[PDB]
Amino acid sequence: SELIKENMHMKLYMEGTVNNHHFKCTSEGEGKPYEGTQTMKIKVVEGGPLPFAFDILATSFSKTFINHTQGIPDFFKQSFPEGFTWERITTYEDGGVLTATQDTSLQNGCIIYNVKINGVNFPSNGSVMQKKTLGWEANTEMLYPADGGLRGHSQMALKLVGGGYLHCSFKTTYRSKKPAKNLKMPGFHFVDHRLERIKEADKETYVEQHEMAVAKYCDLPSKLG
Amino acid sequence: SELIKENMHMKLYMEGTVNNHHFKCTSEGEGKPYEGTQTMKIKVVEGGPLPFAFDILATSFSKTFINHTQGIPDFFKQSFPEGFTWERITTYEDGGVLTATQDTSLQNGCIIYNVKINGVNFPSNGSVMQKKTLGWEANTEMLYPADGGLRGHSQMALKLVGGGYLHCSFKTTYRSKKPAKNLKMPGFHFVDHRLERIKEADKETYVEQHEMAVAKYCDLPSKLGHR
Amino acid sequence: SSELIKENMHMKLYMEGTVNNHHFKCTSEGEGKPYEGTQTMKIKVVEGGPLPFAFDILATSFSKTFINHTQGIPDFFKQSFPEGFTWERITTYEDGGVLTATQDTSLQNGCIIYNVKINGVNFPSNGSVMQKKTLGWEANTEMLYPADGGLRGHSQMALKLVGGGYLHCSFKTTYRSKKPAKNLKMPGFHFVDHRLERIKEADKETYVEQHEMAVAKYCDLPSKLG
Amino acid sequence: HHHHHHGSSELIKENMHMKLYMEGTVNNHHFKCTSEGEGKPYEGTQTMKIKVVEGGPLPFAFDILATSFSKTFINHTQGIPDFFKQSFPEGFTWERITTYEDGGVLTATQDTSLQNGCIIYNVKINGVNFPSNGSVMQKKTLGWEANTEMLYPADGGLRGHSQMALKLVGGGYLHCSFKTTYRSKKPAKNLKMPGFHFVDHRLERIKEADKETYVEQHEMAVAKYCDLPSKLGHR
Repeated sequence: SELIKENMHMKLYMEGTVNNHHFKCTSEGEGKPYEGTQTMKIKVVEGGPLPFAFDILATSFSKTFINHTQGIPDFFKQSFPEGFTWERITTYEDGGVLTATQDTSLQNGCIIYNVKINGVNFPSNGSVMQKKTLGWEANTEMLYPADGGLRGHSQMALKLVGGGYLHCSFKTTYRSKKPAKNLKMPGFHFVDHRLERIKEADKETYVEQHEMAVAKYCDLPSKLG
Repeated sequence: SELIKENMHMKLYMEGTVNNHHFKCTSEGEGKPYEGTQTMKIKVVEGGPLPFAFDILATSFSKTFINHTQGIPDFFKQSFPEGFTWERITTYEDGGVLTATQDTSLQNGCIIYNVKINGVNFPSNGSVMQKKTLGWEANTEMLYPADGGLRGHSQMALKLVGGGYLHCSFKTTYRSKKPAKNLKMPGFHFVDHRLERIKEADKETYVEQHEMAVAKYCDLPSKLGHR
Repeated sequence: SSELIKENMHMKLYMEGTVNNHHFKCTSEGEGKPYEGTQTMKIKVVEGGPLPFAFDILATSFSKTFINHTQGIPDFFKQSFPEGFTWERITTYEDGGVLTATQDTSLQNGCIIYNVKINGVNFPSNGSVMQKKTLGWEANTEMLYPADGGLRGHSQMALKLVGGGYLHCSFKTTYRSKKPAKNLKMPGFHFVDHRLERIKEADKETYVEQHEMAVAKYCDLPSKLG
Repeated sequence: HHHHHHGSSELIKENMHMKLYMEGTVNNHHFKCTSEGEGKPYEGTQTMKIKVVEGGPLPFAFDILATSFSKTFINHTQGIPDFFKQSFPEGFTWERITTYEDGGVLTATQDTSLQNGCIIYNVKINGVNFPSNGSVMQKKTLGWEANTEMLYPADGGLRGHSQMALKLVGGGYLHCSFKTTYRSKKPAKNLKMPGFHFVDHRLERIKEADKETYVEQHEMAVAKYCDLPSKLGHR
């Protein structure tokens, strides 16, 4: 994947609505695609300060930055120069849902993200609308081919002020802009993620996030096969 | 609201994405707000023809047109001149999800809708993407106050070619732009809907829809004297 | 059309189950008017009482023969006798609890007989159900059509809470006849309006009387199409 | 510091046997199963030999019952407290609902006890709405992939969240997820609760006979924290 260098920059545009609060964000980032690490610096540029926890947006800000181990084919790095899209719905156990659609392209050496967010039904006294959340635990995504692309299933735990967790889960479809004939698809595998907030300011209108992500098989040996 | 006359027109703009496919629609319509009937004439103006059944968009194109029976307060008509919003997620039994957020306003005597659609994960070879659908049956929405607005719960049956159905359900929150103290909130009630397609052309890039909607209580007697 | 189902019928029920990991058994006796769609059941918790959860979560598990089928809608349940029928259902509450139930309905010496198994899980420890903050169900409208070799129902119900709020639940049911499909006239798409009410209680909900009225009908609104 | 290996759960030996009784219904098909097994509780490995003793042959894929047949056999690494092994002699329960993407649901409740040195399981199954033409009722499934369960305290016990992939005849997968609550019969004051952590599982069918009325299953299960470093110093 020669177009994806050891170090890459990214730029992002996001617009969305959560319940009926409209906003726009931009971000600039850098990372090491083959090491599976990256940092994004994010600005809320319209609609700030947001009345909901920024944590619900965190997964919507970068699939080229996954260290693919154990010979697992890399759906995302193979997709350049054409790029790829993703689409996702996250459901929170207390009723809120966050839907996101995303385009990833490569333009003059910079990876470009365009994201649309539609979140609905977040409960008025829930931790998200009360801004009583404290970031995500690590998680393991489970992936396999489906629907002409790559399906992901994830489950994440959101830390709460006062202790304990709010659960969510999401279903993602990643779609390449290359035709299947020109891709080596992975089989069933996992991606371990640790998505962290490293800095913030001004009531979450400035946020820095770091992610480490590694594609791998399960640690445990198989009796069969 | 006296601002809502016995006959009203509406205009709509919509933009969205379904499974990576971007599109825009506009529409014009007319209806009888107190009688609960309306017709909208819809154009796909960008991104057409759509690669999915237009039926999944039908509920996203009008809450001021509900006949409120039995004295049930009308959350929507009371909200003018300020207007109201709605937000919704529809989940289909085969994996698709259709999220929508909407703004309703009143401008120069015309009701104005602005809608954003985000649909994801519709199965690639399923009924929606293969255009095997034939419109909706009637349904009964269940409503009550929640979350600082009015909560709706709906379950609908989409007719399929060959005679079956595809199930979906949705959860809606309707929010007024008037403060709660200036509204008479309804209690628990139902709205019966019949949302029908009455014309189409050009691979569903022109569609006409009619809806009738009537708010009511359950008319079965109650041993406990409840509505 | 269904000679075995008389204007007045009696019922007897046995139920065993677990909610979270609390085991219990119930019995009940009832009577109703199958063609008028009304019935009353008098229910006893006979093992495992008092229950640590609101009895409201069990209400829908205690009677499909008692629905007034209007407008010519075929009656899947009354037609199923003498062989009888079964139902299976999962109810999901918005705060995480789930209540699964499977039921057998038979007719024995002129009495309708119910055998029910309940498995409820993950009800939140400090939630409305375990803290007994519930006040019975609102009315509701079930939506039905054939599927999976039987009759599919979809329901959504609102549980009243102390203080005036609601807890939502929904459920999916499959009703299955013990008659072969060839010997049944299947209904098409239709609704059943229900009003399920508690009329008496004693002894920390270890004695409960419930009444239900149920009516099968089409939507009242006219169609432009068809 | 305890003086002896495994001093924090002495009734659980390095080798243990188990016996199980199960009864249930799927759609409205009633059945009963029994099983006997053995495993190495601290190593996280075990094998169960299962018989369908009433209601066989089953008209649905046995794969949907696989997770209902053993929490004492998890290798807890990295010092993670072992909720299950700590719970003896009193034992523990679990309760779970599994939702399949094509509409079927499999609910299960379970009691675990220790009787004369043998671990005893009593399980109740209630499965509903499995679609008539789905892979489960058509018996077109081919066992589970590995998975990673996510766990943390909640509801006075230990919450688990799981997502699994069921291999299908012809290729591809059917998705399910489940939510579990594990509950100790010891009071909270006598337990050292773990924090947030993961359990990797690989649940495999190693033998079957007579239209799935005899099945042998092996499982390996290992509790761990996420491997990856944390910029914030978290586990």
